[PDB]
Amino acid sequence: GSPGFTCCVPGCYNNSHRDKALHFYTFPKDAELRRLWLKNVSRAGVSGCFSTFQPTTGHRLCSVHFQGGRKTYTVRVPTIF
Ligand SMILES: [Zn+2]
Repeated sequence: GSPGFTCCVPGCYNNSHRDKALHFYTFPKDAELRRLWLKNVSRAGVSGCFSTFQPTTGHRLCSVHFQGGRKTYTVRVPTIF
């Protein structure tokens, strides 16, 4: 696929540009909640508003973020960092 975008992982599974070979979850059905995730996923290049990993091709998230599994307990948005 793309040259990267394996979840801007500051510490979770694999990150938005250093693996691309593990599992990724997809974006909810509700547009906004989606943009909310946009946040947890990274942002304007995490420094400059270049455009890389543009969340158009379909940005998905990596494993080790939710607790237990299937989203529950309290964590809804994959931000664990
Ligand atoms: Zn991740």
